[PDB]
Amino acid sequence: DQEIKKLVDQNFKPLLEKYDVPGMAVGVIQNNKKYEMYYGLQSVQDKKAVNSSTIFELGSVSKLFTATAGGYAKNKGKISFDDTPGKYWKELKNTPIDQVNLLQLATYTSGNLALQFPDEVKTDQQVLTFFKDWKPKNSIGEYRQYSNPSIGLFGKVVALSMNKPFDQVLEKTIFPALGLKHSYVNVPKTQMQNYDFGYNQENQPIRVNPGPLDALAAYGVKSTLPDMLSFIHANLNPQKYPADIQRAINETHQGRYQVNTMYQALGWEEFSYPATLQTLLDSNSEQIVMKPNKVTAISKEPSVKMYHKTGSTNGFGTYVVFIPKENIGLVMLTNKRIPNEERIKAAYAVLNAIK
Repeated sequence: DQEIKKLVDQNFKPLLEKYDVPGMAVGVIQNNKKYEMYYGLQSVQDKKAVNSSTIFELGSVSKLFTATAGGYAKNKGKISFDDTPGKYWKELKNTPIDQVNLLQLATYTSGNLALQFPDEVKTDQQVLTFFKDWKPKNSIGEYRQYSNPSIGLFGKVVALSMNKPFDQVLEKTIFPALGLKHSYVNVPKTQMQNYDFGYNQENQPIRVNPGPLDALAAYGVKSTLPDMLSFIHANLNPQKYPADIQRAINETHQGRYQVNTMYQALGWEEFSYPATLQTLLDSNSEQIVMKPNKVTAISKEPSVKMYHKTGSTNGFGTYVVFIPKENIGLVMLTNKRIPNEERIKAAYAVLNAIK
């Protein structure tokens, strides 16, 4: 009786006091039934409660939507994952980065792209110059190094293949196909009352830096708890959706290579299910997140899988996880970052008790 509420109150609610988080939204979906729990405030100053309309910055969870957009384009034949960027972004033809293919960009294996652009790369024109000046380092395809530039280039190519800027790819094609009505790249004026600053580690209000427009594909999406639960629902139960978006979602579930106990899918990290808590924590280790790691081609993909993704901005935290075989998933959104390990542990405690 009210198992989900009790588990969320036991495992997530104490994190607000522990880390002085102003507001948190936790959603659990089980057997196509969505449970939403909210704690605290969207705005400390205004005393406005965090609610089902509150818009949160997703940080790197934005990459799940870029991945879905790439899967959408690929299954309509608009791109091949074996293509290179210069086929679509013609000012990259005859450059060294035109030896990297789109799957390698989407899965962080170009061999010379770090977590962030250099600090001086602030505009899209500087982004293009950066890619023109790029030269290889490690063997292409061999090393995973988690990278915002890498995804940003993949998203730009996807947008070019769809004859629309990236913000419109998501806002006009992908979000509508998923039935998401309050997810945004650019939050409109009519929604600004629902989109407040997040809070930094000193509880000072802070908003994500726009960065060059190409970085929106890496970390620029904002969404609500009900929309994120709908997105999990689409990942668990795609048959309710348009065929082209079913194929896009399916594309993001296929493992592309292995690193230790993790499989890298498009956007999602993938694990054999059941996964130990330690396996899930290891996916967030400094070694995996910050360093190049040699990849291994998949022999046999696990027959039963689960998927997760963390994301943060300076003022927000996100965690999403789903388990097809159990028909369950969970989303956590906060307007202050908390350690990724706390998100993963709390979600593990909830989902493992509702099996």
